[PDB]
Amino acid sequence: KVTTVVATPGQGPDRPQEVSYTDTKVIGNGSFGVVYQAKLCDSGELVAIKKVLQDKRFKNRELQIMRKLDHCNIVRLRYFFYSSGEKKDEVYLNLVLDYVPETVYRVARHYSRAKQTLPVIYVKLYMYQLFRSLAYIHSFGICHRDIKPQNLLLDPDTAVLKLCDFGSAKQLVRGEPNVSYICSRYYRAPELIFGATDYTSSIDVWSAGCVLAELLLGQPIFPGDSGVDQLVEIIKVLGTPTREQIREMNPNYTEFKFPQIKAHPWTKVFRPRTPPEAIALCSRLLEYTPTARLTPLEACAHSFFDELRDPNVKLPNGRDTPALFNFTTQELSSNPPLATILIPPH
Ligand SMILES: COc1ccncc1NC(=O)c1ccnc(NC(=O)C2CC2)c1
Repeated sequence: KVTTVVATPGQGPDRPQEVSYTDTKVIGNGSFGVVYQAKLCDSGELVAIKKVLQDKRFKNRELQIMRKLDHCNIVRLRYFFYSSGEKKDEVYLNLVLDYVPETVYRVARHYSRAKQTLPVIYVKLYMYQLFRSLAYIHSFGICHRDIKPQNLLLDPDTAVLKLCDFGSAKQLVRGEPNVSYICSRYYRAPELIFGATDYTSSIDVWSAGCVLAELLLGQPIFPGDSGVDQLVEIIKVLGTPTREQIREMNPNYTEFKFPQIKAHPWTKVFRPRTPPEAIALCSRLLEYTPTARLTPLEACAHSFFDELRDPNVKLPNGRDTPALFNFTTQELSSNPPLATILIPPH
């Protein structure tokens, strides 16, 4: 019935408290372990509890990263605690996160199975908030490395998006190599596909670009069950990466045989109804050269999102838009003058 734990609050000083929850249901499995849902007895609030085997030598990287994240577009770590259950003698870490009822993945698939497109206002809202969460985590040097629709939480009532699953997230340090095999099918940046170990946070941006494209197309823009098929799909849109473009990602994948194809016009990729600002944003996200891709903040400032900056804009359900402008010094640090655009007169 009721489970009572002594859990450490995610934020502030390490001062644990007796927390009680009930109504436990499984809502997710994964290589990481299990995600439960539960109801706090104190507030009646719903939480997701992510339970992962804790081993054993060092501190859990995900926990360390989530404890220092505080942002309206990032899933909130309310508590964490340790327990048993399964394995025995092996210890588990439980992350107690504020529950969010939907995902971009589930919402997009509703539209896709109805053979309809998500209305562009939602694309703008969701994409903008995704780029904020990225601008934020990148300001600490943290790369998410698994940006995909299922890791994008939504409250359908308020249209707030929250980035989750920091299971793959890492603090990227120049010159310290990182595993190339992160990030999920369709959303992998071409340098990851080429197995680069010196990649940057701009892989998060490529993935976001793939998410944007998918929301406009109603299906993944770069499908394929292997790297070589994805790469073909990318080359069909972007053209063949030059010897230099290859070099800017390549562990020398120069000299290899790539299908030669000229850059297909980006306007021809989407429905004719698709706003040009949407397409222009895509072509600035999905670039071969990682440094040529927009930074998350610059993307927030893109003209595609101007409607979000209209004082008269409202949600289709009649309510107001979430707080889109409460930028901090931290968030703006990669380009402070962009504040002129990011924060509208109201
Ligand atoms: C599968 O979800 C995850 C995968 C990996 N790590 C963490 C999470 N999940 C989360 O962190 C998480 C946090 C808060 N709410 C949800 N809600 C949902 O999933 C509803 C759509 C059902 C998931």
